[PDB]
Amino acid sequence: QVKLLESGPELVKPGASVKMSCKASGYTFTSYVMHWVKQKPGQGLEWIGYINPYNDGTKYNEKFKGKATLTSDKSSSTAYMELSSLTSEDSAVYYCVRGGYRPYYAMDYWGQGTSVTVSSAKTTPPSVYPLAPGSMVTLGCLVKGYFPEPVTVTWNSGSLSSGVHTFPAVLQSDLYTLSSSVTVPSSTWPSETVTCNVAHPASSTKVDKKIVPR
Amino acid sequence: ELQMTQSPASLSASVGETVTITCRASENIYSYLAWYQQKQGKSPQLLVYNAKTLAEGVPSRFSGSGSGTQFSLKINSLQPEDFGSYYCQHHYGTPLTFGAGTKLELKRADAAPTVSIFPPSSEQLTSGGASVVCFLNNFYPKDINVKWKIDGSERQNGVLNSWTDQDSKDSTYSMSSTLTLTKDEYERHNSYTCEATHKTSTSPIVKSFNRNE
DNA sequence: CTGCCTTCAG
Repeated sequence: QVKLLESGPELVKPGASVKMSCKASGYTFTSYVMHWVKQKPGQGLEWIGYINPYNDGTKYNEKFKGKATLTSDKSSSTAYMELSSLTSEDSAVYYCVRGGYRPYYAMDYWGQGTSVTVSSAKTTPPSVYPLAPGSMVTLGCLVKGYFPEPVTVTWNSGSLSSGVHTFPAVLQSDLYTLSSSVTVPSSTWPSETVTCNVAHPASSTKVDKKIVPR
Repeated sequence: ELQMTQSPASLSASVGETVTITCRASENIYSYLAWYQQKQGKSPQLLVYNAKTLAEGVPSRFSGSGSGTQFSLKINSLQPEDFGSYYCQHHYGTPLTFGAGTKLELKRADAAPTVSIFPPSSEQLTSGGASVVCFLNNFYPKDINVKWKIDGSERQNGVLNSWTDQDSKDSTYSMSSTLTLTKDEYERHNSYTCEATHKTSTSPIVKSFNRNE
Protein backbone atom coordinates (compact mmCIF):
# COMPACT_ATOMS: atom_id res chain seq x y z
CA GLN A 1 0.00 0.00 0.00
CA VAL A 2 1.71 3.19 -1.29
CA LYS A 3 2.00 5.96 1.34
CA LEU A 4 3.65 9.36 1.29
CA LEU A 5 3.79 11.06 4.62
CA GLU A 6 4.48 14.78 4.38
CA SER A 7 6.00 17.00 7.08
CA GLY A 8 3.58 19.32 8.89
CA PRO A 9 2.45 22.92 8.21
CA GLU A 10 4.91 25.76 8.06
CA LEU A 11 4.56 29.36 9.20
CA VAL A 12 7.66 31.12 7.81
CA LYS A 13 8.95 34.70 7.57
CA PRO A 14 9.45 36.50 4.22
CA GLY A 15 13.04 36.10 3.02
CA ALA A 16 13.48 32.86 4.96
CA SER A 17 13.70 29.29 3.63
CA VAL A 18 11.72 26.18 4.49
CA LYS A 19 12.50 22.51 3.87
CA MET A 20 9.68 19.99 3.81
CA SER A 21 9.79 16.24 3.58
CA CYS A 22 7.99 13.33 1.99
CA LYS A 23 8.61 9.90 3.60
CA ALA A 24 7.77 7.03 1.21
CA SER A 25 6.60 3.53 2.07
CA GLY A 26 4.80 0.55 0.45
CA TYR A 27 6.94 0.48 -2.68
CA THR A 28 10.62 0.65 -3.74
CA PHE A 29 11.37 4.37 -3.21
CA THR A 30 14.36 4.35 -5.62
CA SER A 31 12.37 2.74 -8.49
CA TYR A 32 10.11 5.74 -9.10
CA VAL A 33 10.76 9.43 -9.53
CA MET A 34 9.23 11.79 -7.04
CA HIS A 35 7.37 14.94 -8.22
CA TRP A 36 6.46 18.10 -6.40
CA VAL A 37 3.35 20.18 -7.18
CA LYS A 38 2.11 23.57 -5.95
CA GLN A 39 -1.51 24.46 -5.32
CA LYS A 40 -2.53 27.86 -4.01
CA PRO A 41 -5.88 28.06 -2.17
CA GLY A 42 -8.74 27.69 -4.66
CA GLN A 43 -6.43 27.55 -7.70
CA GLY A 44 -5.08 24.84 -10.01
CA LEU A 45 -2.04 22.62 -10.00
CA GLU A 46 1.53 23.69 -10.83
CA TRP A 47 4.40 21.26 -11.44
CA ILE A 48 7.66 22.19 -9.76
CA GLY A 49 9.94 19.33 -10.67
CA TYR A 50 11.03 15.83 -9.86
CA ILE A 51 13.94 13.93 -8.45
CA ASN A 52 15.03 10.41 -9.31
CA PRO A 53 15.98 8.90 -5.95
CA TYR A 54 18.00 6.20 -7.69
CA ASN A 55 20.61 8.72 -8.92
CA ASP A 56 19.72 12.07 -7.30
CA GLY A 57 19.04 13.49 -10.77
CA THR A 58 16.62 16.40 -10.91
CA LYS A 59 14.35 17.96 -13.58
CA TYR A 60 12.78 21.34 -12.90
CA ASN A 61 10.07 23.65 -14.16
CA GLU A 62 12.23 26.59 -15.25
CA LYS A 63 10.11 28.95 -13.13
CA PHE A 64 11.26 27.16 -9.88
CA LYS A 65 15.02 26.94 -10.65
CA GLY A 66 16.66 28.94 -7.85
CA LYS A 67 13.44 28.81 -5.77
CA ALA A 68 13.01 25.03 -5.18
CA THR A 69 15.76 22.55 -4.43
CA LEU A 70 14.78 18.84 -4.56
CA THR A 71 16.86 16.22 -2.68
CA SER A 72 16.41 12.66 -1.55
CA ASP A 73 17.86 10.25 0.97
CA LYS A 74 17.83 6.53 0.06
CA SER A 75 18.59 5.47 3.58
CA SER A 76 15.37 6.94 5.00
CA SER A 77 13.29 6.78 1.77
CA THR A 78 12.63 10.52 2.13
CA ALA A 79 12.32 13.17 -0.53
CA TYR A 80 12.81 16.81 0.40
CA MET A 81 11.94 20.15 -1.13
CA GLU A 82 13.60 23.35 0.09
CA LEU A 83 12.10 26.68 -0.86
CA SER A 84 14.25 29.77 -0.57
CA SER A 85 13.76 33.59 -0.42
CA LEU A 86 10.12 33.16 0.52
CA THR A 87 7.49 35.73 -0.51
CA SER A 88 3.70 35.71 0.08
CA GLU A 89 3.47 34.30 -3.49
CA ASP A 90 5.01 31.11 -2.14
CA SER A 91 2.14 30.59 0.33
CA ALA A 92 0.40 27.41 -0.96
CA VAL A 93 -0.13 23.73 -0.32
CA TYR A 94 2.74 21.70 -1.65
CA TYR A 95 2.44 17.98 -2.57
CA CYS A 96 4.91 15.27 -3.23
CA VAL A 97 3.59 12.87 -5.91
CA ARG A 98 5.01 9.48 -6.79
CA GLY A 99 5.89 9.34 -10.45
CA GLY A 100 6.72 6.63 -12.89
CA TYR A 101 8.93 3.59 -13.07
CA ARG A 102 10.09 5.54 -16.12
CA PRO A 103 10.33 9.31 -15.39
CA TYR A 104 7.98 10.33 -18.29
CA TYR A 105 5.05 8.14 -17.09
CA ALA A 106 2.03 9.68 -15.29
CA MET A 107 2.30 10.60 -11.62
CA ASP A 108 -0.01 8.39 -9.51
CA TYR A 109 0.01 8.64 -5.69
CA TRP A 110 -0.24 12.04 -4.04
CA GLY A 111 0.81 12.90 -0.44
CA GLN A 112 -1.51 14.78 1.99
CA GLY A 113 0.15 18.11 1.13
CA THR A 114 2.19 20.56 3.21
CA SER A 115 0.72 23.96 3.80
CA VAL A 116 3.18 26.89 3.76
CA THR A 117 2.21 30.39 4.96
CA VAL A 118 4.68 33.20 4.38
CA SER A 119 4.01 36.13 6.70
CA SER A 120 5.67 38.51 9.01
CA ALA A 121 2.52 38.62 11.19
CA LYS A 122 2.76 37.84 14.90
CA THR A 123 0.34 35.66 16.79
CA THR A 124 -2.74 37.87 17.30
CA PRO A 125 -6.05 36.94 18.85
CA PRO A 126 -9.31 37.90 17.08
CA SER A 127 -11.58 40.79 17.81
CA VAL A 128 -15.17 39.48 17.78
CA TYR A 129 -18.07 41.75 17.00
CA PRO A 130 -21.78 40.93 17.22
CA LEU A 131 -23.95 41.29 14.13
CA ALA A 132 -27.49 42.12 15.24
CA PRO A 133 -30.36 43.22 12.96
CA GLY A 134 -30.71 46.98 12.29
CA SER A 135 -40.24 34.47 9.86
CA MET A 136 -36.61 33.61 10.34
CA VAL A 137 -34.03 35.95 11.93
CA THR A 138 -30.38 36.04 10.72
CA LEU A 139 -27.59 36.98 13.19
CA GLY A 140 -23.82 36.76 12.89
CA CYS A 141 -20.48 37.54 14.35
CA LEU A 142 -17.48 39.17 12.72
CA VAL A 143 -14.12 37.67 13.61
CA LYS A 144 -11.49 40.21 12.66
CA GLY A 145 -7.77 40.72 12.94
CA TYR A 146 -6.35 37.33 13.94
CA PHE A 147 -3.19 35.39 13.04
CA PRO A 148 -2.55 32.56 12.29
CA GLU A 149 -5.41 30.40 11.05
CA PRO A 150 -7.51 28.75 12.21
CA VAL A 151 -10.28 29.88 14.44
CA THR A 152 -13.26 27.65 15.21
CA VAL A 153 -16.74 29.22 15.50
CA THR A 154 -19.69 27.56 17.25
CA TRP A 155 -23.03 28.98 18.34
CA ASN A 156 -24.51 28.32 21.75
CA SER A 157 -21.55 26.03 22.47
CA GLY A 158 -22.56 23.84 19.50
CA SER A 159 -26.29 23.61 20.41
CA LEU A 160 -27.06 25.68 17.35
CA SER A 161 -25.80 23.98 14.14
CA SER A 162 -28.52 24.19 11.50
CA GLY A 163 -28.78 27.47 9.59
CA VAL A 164 -25.14 28.32 10.22
CA HIS A 165 -22.75 29.55 7.51
CA THR A 166 -19.14 30.08 8.61
CA PHE A 167 -17.15 31.58 5.78
CA PRO A 168 -13.59 31.07 4.59
CA ALA A 169 -11.15 33.55 6.15
CA VAL A 170 -9.56 36.22 3.98
CA LEU A 171 -6.48 38.42 4.58
CA GLN A 172 -6.78 42.08 5.52
CA SER A 173 -3.25 43.53 5.66
CA ASP A 174 -1.74 40.26 6.84
CA LEU A 175 -4.34 39.46 9.48
CA TYR A 176 -7.34 37.22 8.88
CA THR A 177 -11.03 37.98 9.02
CA LEU A 178 -14.02 35.73 8.86
CA SER A 179 -17.75 35.96 9.56
CA SER A 180 -20.34 33.38 10.62
CA SER A 181 -24.12 33.72 10.19
CA VAL A 182 -26.82 31.81 12.03
CA THR A 183 -30.49 31.89 11.09
CA VAL A 184 -33.08 31.02 13.76
CA PRO A 185 -36.84 31.33 14.38
CA SER A 186 -37.99 34.78 15.58
CA SER A 187 -39.64 33.02 18.56
CA THR A 188 -36.16 32.03 19.87
CA TRP A 189 -34.32 35.40 19.88
CA PRO A 190 -34.00 37.91 21.55
CA SER A 191 -36.35 35.98 23.87
CA GLU A 192 -33.56 33.43 24.28
CA THR A 193 -29.87 34.04 23.95
CA VAL A 194 -27.57 33.48 21.01
CA THR A 195 -23.86 33.57 21.62
CA CYS A 196 -21.01 32.95 19.19
CA ASN A 197 -18.03 31.10 20.63
CA VAL A 198 -14.76 31.67 18.86
CA ALA A 199 -11.65 29.65 19.69
CA HIS A 200 -8.20 30.68 18.46
CA PRO A 201 -5.97 27.82 19.67
CA ALA A 202 -2.77 29.50 18.47
CA SER A 203 -3.16 32.28 21.06
CA SER A 204 -4.92 30.02 23.60
CA THR A 205 -7.89 32.41 23.40
CA LYS A 206 -11.62 31.84 23.67
CA VAL A 207 -14.13 34.60 22.90
CA ASP A 208 -17.81 34.35 23.87
CA LYS A 209 -19.96 37.09 22.34
CA LYS A 210 -23.66 37.40 23.14
CA ILE A 211 -25.76 38.86 20.35
CA VAL A 212 -28.02 41.54 21.89
CA PRO A 213 -30.68 43.65 20.18
CA ARG A 214 -29.69 47.16 19.19
CA GLU B 1 5.32 24.93 -24.28
CA LEU B 2 2.39 22.51 -23.83
CA GLN B 3 -0.89 24.11 -22.72
CA MET B 4 -3.91 22.10 -21.62
CA THR B 5 -7.22 23.79 -22.42
CA GLN B 6 -10.03 22.19 -20.37
CA SER B 7 -13.75 22.88 -20.78
CA PRO B 8 -16.21 23.44 -19.38
CA ALA B 9 -14.71 25.34 -16.46
CA SER B 10 -17.86 24.29 -14.61
CA LEU B 11 -20.49 21.71 -15.48
CA SER B 12 -23.72 21.18 -13.58
CA ALA B 13 -25.24 17.72 -13.55
CA SER B 14 -27.37 15.25 -11.67
CA VAL B 15 -26.76 11.80 -10.26
CA GLY B 16 -27.22 9.19 -13.01
CA GLU B 17 -26.33 11.70 -15.74
CA THR B 18 -23.48 11.04 -18.21
CA VAL B 19 -21.02 13.92 -18.47
CA THR B 20 -18.01 14.53 -20.70
CA ILE B 21 -15.10 16.81 -19.77
CA THR B 22 -12.89 17.83 -22.67
CA CYS B 23 -9.18 18.56 -22.65
CA ARG B 24 -7.31 20.02 -25.68
CA ALA B 25 -3.51 20.27 -26.20
CA SER B 26 -1.43 23.06 -27.86
CA GLU B 27 0.32 20.32 -29.88
CA ASN B 28 -0.16 16.58 -30.47
CA ILE B 29 0.65 14.62 -27.30
CA TYR B 30 -0.12 11.14 -28.70
CA SER B 31 -1.87 9.06 -25.99
CA TYR B 32 0.01 10.71 -23.11
CA LEU B 33 -2.83 12.33 -21.16
CA ALA B 34 -3.75 11.72 -17.54
CA TRP B 35 -6.84 12.60 -15.50
CA TYR B 36 -7.06 13.42 -11.81
CA GLN B 37 -9.97 13.96 -9.51
CA GLN B 38 -9.74 16.33 -6.56
CA LYS B 39 -12.50 16.63 -4.01
CA GLN B 40 -12.76 19.75 -1.90
CA GLY B 41 -10.23 19.61 0.92
CA LYS B 42 -8.31 16.63 -0.45
CA SER B 43 -5.25 15.51 -2.40
CA PRO B 44 -5.82 14.64 -6.03
CA GLN B 45 -6.11 11.01 -7.13
CA LEU B 46 -5.23 9.55 -10.50
CA LEU B 47 -8.11 8.29 -12.61
CA VAL B 48 -6.66 7.61 -16.02
CA TYR B 49 -3.21 7.50 -17.56
CA ASN B 50 -2.22 7.00 -21.19
CA ALA B 51 -5.58 8.48 -22.28
CA LYS B 52 -7.66 5.32 -21.65
CA THR B 53 -6.15 3.14 -18.85
CA LEU B 54 -7.84 3.19 -15.47
CA ALA B 55 -5.53 3.49 -12.45
CA GLU B 56 -5.82 0.79 -9.80
CA GLY B 57 -9.04 1.15 -7.80
CA VAL B 58 -10.77 3.53 -10.24
CA PRO B 59 -14.40 2.47 -10.94
CA SER B 60 -15.24 1.50 -14.54
CA ARG B 61 -17.87 4.24 -14.85
CA PHE B 62 -14.87 6.48 -15.52
CA SER B 63 -13.49 6.13 -19.01
CA GLY B 64 -11.03 8.18 -21.03
CA SER B 65 -10.65 8.52 -24.78
CA GLY B 66 -8.82 10.59 -27.36
CA SER B 67 -5.48 11.06 -29.05
CA GLY B 68 -3.49 13.83 -30.70
CA THR B 69 -4.85 17.19 -29.54
CA GLN B 70 -8.36 16.21 -28.34
CA PHE B 71 -9.22 14.09 -25.26
CA SER B 72 -12.23 13.37 -23.05
CA LEU B 73 -13.16 11.87 -19.67
CA LYS B 74 -16.63 10.32 -19.53
CA ILE B 75 -18.35 9.53 -16.23
CA ASN B 76 -21.14 7.09 -17.13
CA SER B 77 -24.04 7.86 -14.74
CA LEU B 78 -22.69 10.17 -11.96
CA GLN B 79 -22.62 8.98 -8.34
CA PRO B 80 -22.83 11.34 -5.27
CA GLU B 81 -19.06 11.14 -4.63
CA ASP B 82 -18.19 12.23 -8.20
CA PHE B 83 -18.80 15.91 -7.65
CA GLY B 84 -15.53 17.80 -7.32
CA SER B 85 -12.78 19.01 -9.62
CA TYR B 86 -11.16 17.18 -12.50
CA TYR B 87 -7.83 18.05 -14.07
CA CYS B 88 -6.14 16.73 -17.14
CA GLN B 89 -2.36 16.65 -17.37
CA HIS B 90 -0.12 15.58 -20.26
CA HIS B 91 2.72 13.16 -19.62
CA TYR B 92 4.57 13.96 -22.87
CA GLY B 93 7.99 15.06 -21.61
CA THR B 94 8.51 18.21 -19.58
CA PRO B 95 7.53 20.73 -18.46
CA LEU B 96 4.42 19.01 -17.09
CA THR B 97 1.33 21.13 -17.27
CA PHE B 98 -2.20 20.68 -15.97
CA GLY B 99 -5.44 21.87 -17.50
CA ALA B 100 -7.13 24.65 -15.57
CA GLY B 101 -9.76 22.20 -14.30
CA THR B 102 -13.44 21.43 -14.61
CA LYS B 103 -15.54 21.85 -11.46
CA LEU B 104 -18.42 19.37 -11.51
CA GLU B 105 -21.29 20.60 -9.31
CA LEU B 106 -24.66 19.15 -8.31
CA LYS B 107 -27.90 20.37 -9.99
CA ARG B 108 -30.82 21.63 -7.87
CA ALA B 109 -33.82 23.99 -8.21
CA ASP B 110 -32.99 27.71 -8.40
CA ALA B 111 -33.07 29.60 -5.07
CA ALA B 112 -32.89 33.37 -4.57
CA PRO B 113 -30.40 34.35 -1.89
CA THR B 114 -31.58 35.28 1.56
CA VAL B 115 -29.93 38.71 1.96
CA SER B 116 -29.19 40.28 5.39
CA ILE B 117 -27.35 43.51 6.22
CA PHE B 118 -25.73 44.49 9.57
CA PRO B 119 -24.39 47.87 10.73
CA PRO B 120 -21.16 48.19 12.67
CA SER B 121 -21.40 47.16 16.32
CA SER B 122 -20.86 49.60 19.16
CA GLU B 123 -17.84 47.47 20.11
CA GLN B 124 -16.13 48.02 16.75
CA LEU B 125 -17.05 51.73 16.59
CA THR B 126 -15.48 52.26 20.03
CA SER B 127 -12.20 50.95 18.54
CA GLY B 128 -12.42 53.31 15.55
CA GLY B 129 -13.66 50.81 12.96
CA ALA B 130 -16.90 50.24 11.07
CA SER B 131 -17.55 47.06 9.06
CA VAL B 132 -20.88 46.62 7.30
CA VAL B 133 -21.70 42.99 6.68
CA CYS B 134 -23.99 41.52 4.07
CA PHE B 135 -24.82 37.78 4.07
CA LEU B 136 -26.23 36.27 0.87
CA ASN B 137 -27.28 32.78 1.90
CA ASN B 138 -28.51 29.59 0.15
CA PHE B 139 -28.75 30.73 -3.43
CA TYR B 140 -28.43 28.65 -6.59
CA PRO B 141 -26.75 28.68 -9.13
CA LYS B 142 -23.39 30.00 -7.90
CA ASP B 143 -23.07 33.05 -10.10
CA ILE B 144 -23.87 36.20 -8.22
CA ASN B 145 -22.82 39.81 -7.98
CA VAL B 146 -22.90 42.08 -4.94
CA LYS B 147 -22.66 45.83 -5.26
CA TRP B 148 -22.34 48.21 -2.33
CA LYS B 149 -23.76 51.68 -2.38
CA ILE B 150 -23.16 54.46 0.16
CA ASP B 151 -25.72 57.26 -0.15
CA GLY B 152 -26.60 55.87 -3.60
CA SER B 153 -22.93 56.02 -4.66
CA GLU B 154 -21.40 52.69 -5.67
CA ARG B 155 -18.46 51.64 -3.48
CA GLN B 156 -15.75 49.11 -4.36
CA ASN B 157 -12.89 49.99 -2.00
CA GLY B 158 -12.92 48.34 1.46
CA VAL B 159 -15.05 45.41 0.29
CA LEU B 160 -14.02 41.81 0.92
CA ASN B 161 -16.05 38.83 -0.21
CA SER B 162 -15.96 35.19 0.77
CA TRP B 163 -17.90 32.29 -0.70
CA THR B 164 -18.66 28.82 0.61
CA ASP B 165 -18.37 25.72 -1.55
CA GLN B 166 -21.61 24.05 -2.73
CA ASP B 167 -23.24 22.69 0.40
CA SER B 168 -23.25 18.88 0.61
CA LYS B 169 -26.79 18.51 2.04
CA ASP B 170 -28.82 21.23 0.30
CA SER B 171 -26.60 22.02 -2.73
CA THR B 172 -26.74 25.77 -2.29
CA TYR B 173 -24.02 28.39 -2.15
CA SER B 174 -23.59 31.24 0.29
CA MET B 175 -21.53 34.43 0.35
CA SER B 176 -20.50 37.14 2.81
CA SER B 177 -19.58 40.62 1.60
CA THR B 178 -17.98 43.02 4.08
CA LEU B 179 -17.41 46.75 3.58
CA THR B 180 -14.80 47.99 6.07
CA LEU B 181 -14.47 51.69 6.76
CA THR B 182 -13.15 53.76 9.64
CA LYS B 183 -15.59 55.16 12.18
CA ASP B 184 -14.94 58.64 10.73
CA GLU B 185 -15.65 57.56 7.14
CA TYR B 186 -18.74 55.64 8.25
CA GLU B 187 -20.17 58.68 10.04
CA ARG B 188 -20.03 60.86 6.96
CA HIS B 189 -22.82 58.92 5.26
CA ASN B 190 -26.36 57.87 6.13
CA SER B 191 -27.51 55.17 3.75
CA TYR B 192 -25.66 51.83 3.35
CA THR B 193 -26.93 49.38 0.75
CA CYS B 194 -26.06 45.82 -0.18
CA GLU B 195 -27.48 44.95 -3.62
CA ALA B 196 -27.38 41.41 -5.03
CA THR B 197 -27.78 40.53 -8.73
CA HIS B 198 -28.68 36.85 -9.41
CA LYS B 199 -30.42 34.77 -12.17
CA THR B 200 -33.59 34.21 -10.07
CA SER B 201 -34.87 37.77 -10.54
CA THR B 202 -34.25 40.50 -13.11
CA SER B 203 -34.50 42.97 -10.22
CA PRO B 204 -31.65 42.82 -7.68
CA ILE B 205 -32.38 42.13 -4.01
CA VAL B 206 -31.62 45.33 -2.10
CA LYS B 207 -31.02 45.52 1.66
CA SER B 208 -30.26 48.85 3.28
CA PHE B 209 -30.10 50.65 6.59
CA ASN B 210 -29.75 54.32 7.58
CA ARG B 211 -27.11 55.16 10.19
CA ASN B 212 -29.12 58.20 11.42
CA GLU B 213 -32.08 55.90 12.16
C1' DC C 1 25.03 19.94 -25.31
C1' DT C 2 21.98 17.29 -21.89
C1' DG C 3 19.50 12.88 -26.31
C1' DC C 4 16.17 8.30 -27.03
C1' DC C 5 11.61 5.52 -24.80
C1' DT C 6 5.06 5.91 -22.55
C1' DT C 7 3.03 1.18 -17.61
C1' DC C 8 4.73 -4.12 -14.25
C1' DA C 9 9.54 -2.90 -16.90
C1' DG C 10 16.77 -0.77 -18.38
